[PDB]
Amino acid sequence: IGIAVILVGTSDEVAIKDAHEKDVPRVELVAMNETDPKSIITRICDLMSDRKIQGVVFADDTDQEAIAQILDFISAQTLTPILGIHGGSSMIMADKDESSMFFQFGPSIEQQASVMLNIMEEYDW
Amino acid sequence: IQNQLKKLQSPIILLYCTKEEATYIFEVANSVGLTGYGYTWIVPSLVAGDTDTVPSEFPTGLISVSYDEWDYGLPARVRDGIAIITTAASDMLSEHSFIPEPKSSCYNTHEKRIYQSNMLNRYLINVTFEGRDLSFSEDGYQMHPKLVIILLNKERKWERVGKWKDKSLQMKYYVWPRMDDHLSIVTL
Amino acid sequence: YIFSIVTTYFPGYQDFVNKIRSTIENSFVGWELEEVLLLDMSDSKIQNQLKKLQSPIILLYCTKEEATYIFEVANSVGLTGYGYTWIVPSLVAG
Amino acid sequence: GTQERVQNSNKKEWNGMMGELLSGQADMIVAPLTINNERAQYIEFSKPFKY
Amino acid sequence: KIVNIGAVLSTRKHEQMFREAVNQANKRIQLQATSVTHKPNAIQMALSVCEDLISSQVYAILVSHTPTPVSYTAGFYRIPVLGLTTRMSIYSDKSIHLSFLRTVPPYSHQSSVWFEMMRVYNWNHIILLVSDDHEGRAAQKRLETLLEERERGPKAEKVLQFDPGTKNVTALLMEARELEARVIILSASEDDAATVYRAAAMLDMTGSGYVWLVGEREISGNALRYAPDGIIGLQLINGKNESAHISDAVGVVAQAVHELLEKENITDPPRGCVGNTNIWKTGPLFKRVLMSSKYADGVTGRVEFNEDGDRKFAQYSIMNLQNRKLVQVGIYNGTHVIPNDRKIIWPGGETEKPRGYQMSTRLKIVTIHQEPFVYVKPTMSDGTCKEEFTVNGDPVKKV
Ligand SMILES: *[C@@H]1O[C@H](CO)[C@@H](O)[C@H](O)[C@H]1NC(C)=O
Ligand SMILES: *[C@@H]1O[C@H](CO)[C@@H](O)[C@H](O)[C@H]1NC(C)=O
Ligand SMILES: *[C@@H]1O[C@H](CO)[C@@H](O)[C@H](O)[C@H]1NC(C)=O
Repeated sequence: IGIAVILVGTSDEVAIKDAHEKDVPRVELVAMNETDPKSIITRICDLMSDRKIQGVVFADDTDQEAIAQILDFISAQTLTPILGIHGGSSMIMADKDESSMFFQFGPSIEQQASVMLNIMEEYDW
Repeated sequence: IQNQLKKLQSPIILLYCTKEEATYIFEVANSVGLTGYGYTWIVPSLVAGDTDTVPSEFPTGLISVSYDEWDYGLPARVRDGIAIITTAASDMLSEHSFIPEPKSSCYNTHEKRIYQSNMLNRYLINVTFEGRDLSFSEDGYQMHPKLVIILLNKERKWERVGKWKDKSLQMKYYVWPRMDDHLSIVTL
Repeated sequence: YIFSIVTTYFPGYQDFVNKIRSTIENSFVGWELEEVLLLDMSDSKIQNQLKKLQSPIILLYCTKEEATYIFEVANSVGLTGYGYTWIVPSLVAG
Repeated sequence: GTQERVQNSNKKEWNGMMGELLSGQADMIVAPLTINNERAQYIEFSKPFKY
Repeated sequence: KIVNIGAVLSTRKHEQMFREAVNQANKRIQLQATSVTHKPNAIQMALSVCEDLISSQVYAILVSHTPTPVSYTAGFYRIPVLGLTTRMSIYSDKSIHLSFLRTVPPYSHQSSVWFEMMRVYNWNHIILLVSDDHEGRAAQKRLETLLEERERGPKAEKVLQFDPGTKNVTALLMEARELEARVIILSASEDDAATVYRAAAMLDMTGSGYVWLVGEREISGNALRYAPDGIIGLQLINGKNESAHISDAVGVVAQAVHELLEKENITDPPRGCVGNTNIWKTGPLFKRVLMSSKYADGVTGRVEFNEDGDRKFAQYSIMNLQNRKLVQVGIYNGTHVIPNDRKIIWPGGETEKPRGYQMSTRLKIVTIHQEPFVYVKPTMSDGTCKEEFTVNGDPVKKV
């Protein structure tokens, strides 16, 4: 029962020290800073086989939004849920492969439109 | 056609485009009857990183909506993430006594638990934790996203103004500055 | 019966506005002088106020070069043939 | 002396009492003078003292 | 002045022909080219291809036949691509990084001919059919935007999104029969089209009276196995004859490097997966010029690009089933109508086109129970209701 976390090119100021009380969920925290496609690939295929667990979750600072695409193409190899956080494939994925598995922690356009209308109402225009 | 943009005699305007096109259109517009007096604009989150400076022709007002840098307390967010993974694992072991295994690498075609992936995919969306509801549709949507509102001050930066939660709005000032015609009339 | 006046610092200046104003203060016709402006070439901001003129009819008094300049600045900003009409004294050209 | 016509010269006279008030003849009018927004353009009225 | 080109095909002789063609075009500023073969399991594809970026500025790669999204690993670096089988999806979108030019109409664009097709026979009552998922949505959006009301024109009566793969659709067919139109349009997967045609055995009671304009997969063999006769369908001028496509591509890339000759600003991406942060092989300008009249006036692409390419020129070929096999009948060069020469065999009423619909004459009427206007009474034993008379011996009518 595992989870893995990555910080690529990002100010790696974090320590969990409070996961074992979340009531085993076991981390293996890694922090590259190469912002390299190939390095992402070789690590992810490395880290999966090495860290015999599923469901990695990471984040990043830059915003070359192709990371979502590369990561989803990674998720093309099934049973491999991934889950971005700060960048974590920063911006948004407009659509998705069916067989894939991914999430984004990001607001969809329609929700933003609904917020726009709630404002338009609450301030009487 | 942007001349027809002057046909828009409306107080409120909406706009959806990229940052470069935004600068271009704002340039063309501010020249032609597009200003802060008698207008107000709204644009989705894709304008820019708020800390990044905004361009010059980028006028006043420009209410928008996105996450906030404060929302990005990194440790809290990674905690929530590992929590959602763990609670989904617990749920898919509560409704059934089958367990997801460690799997195999980028070696070949091997999809033994592929059917379980769809079954895992099933429980990974209505699973909650810590009282908050961290749910998803099938398209990477936090079904309840912590959003905020921002507008720019004289030229300075973006102010954390309004808070949004489940059709709930925390708002301030009831009032917007015009860069007089607004009169406050008392009654009884 | 709606119009405006737009002029620019050319001699024989205030006679123009004064004659019209004198004429509109009479005759029981109910004329409505929406606005008078003033441009000084030697800019568009006040000509931005030129977009405040929501009137069907416009008046103008200036020289040919300034006329070209102002028409350039105007046709860019909501000044066209649809929803407008202009009148200018004889000094445009042959 | 409300707004009359002329012999077609200027067509704004305010004859009579308004004439005596506007053209410098007098400086006040005490009389049963009504309140009419036409008259309120060129004159200044006191509060009403008889409805 | 050396520039490199790469390829991911399935046959070595194809790549050799490509090299011969590019040398012939450069003879028509070095333009050396490389190549590599596709991958078995598609994951090592990215590692295999970004090592084919090992030459200074590897520009657009050319790939043959779903594929591995090399554009992804290229979009990270703003590198164009080729256009070979650019239909199986909606690649033609700025969601996938602006790294793809199609040059070949993807299946969605096909619908447009259908619209033009209507101008031949003035049909104005059409039923649409779409497989609920991600490509029929494109077909739908295209057909919608092709419905202009710039003014009594055609109007799509009702669209019936059906779930993919589900065998039972007969409820949707009973829905169809209740409709009034007589023109069907089907656009889905060939397996699904076969399922429909089989399930159209009970729906063939549209048949001799009806007509449909099915798309491009449903004339493949897996649909020939259950195709009825009247299956007017479409075809593109070129299938998987990549060699001529290689020719068109090399023409485009030659005129492209000729555009590259200008030295307002030149810069190469790094050689290989070195780990550079950002890439700029002046991608914006490269694409802005590739979208402007490449004009590789060779075999096919004799006209300029759209935002997707498409040569703004249809080499569209109609195809009618002569009850056992296809027949090329007429063609279309864009809007250019080149009518047929043979007899358009429709379903059984083989000579006349039942152009239109069967205006229904049944009517289901609803009312309410208001006292001095209508009246509701219970029937007698025999089901009917008793005859009365008004005071003047007039027989009273009741229903
Ligand atoms: C991260 O960046 C600096 C060098 O710029 C240094 O801490 C370290 O070499 C980098 N990380 C790795 C894995 O090389
Ligand atoms: C579909 O369902 C109906 C009843 O709902 C049934 O009679 C029929 O056999 C099913 N299969 C097909 C192919 O229609
Ligand atoms: C491909 O097209 C070229 C020219 O259009 C032709 O010479 C060649 O025979 C074709 N090959 C096939 C397999 O259709």
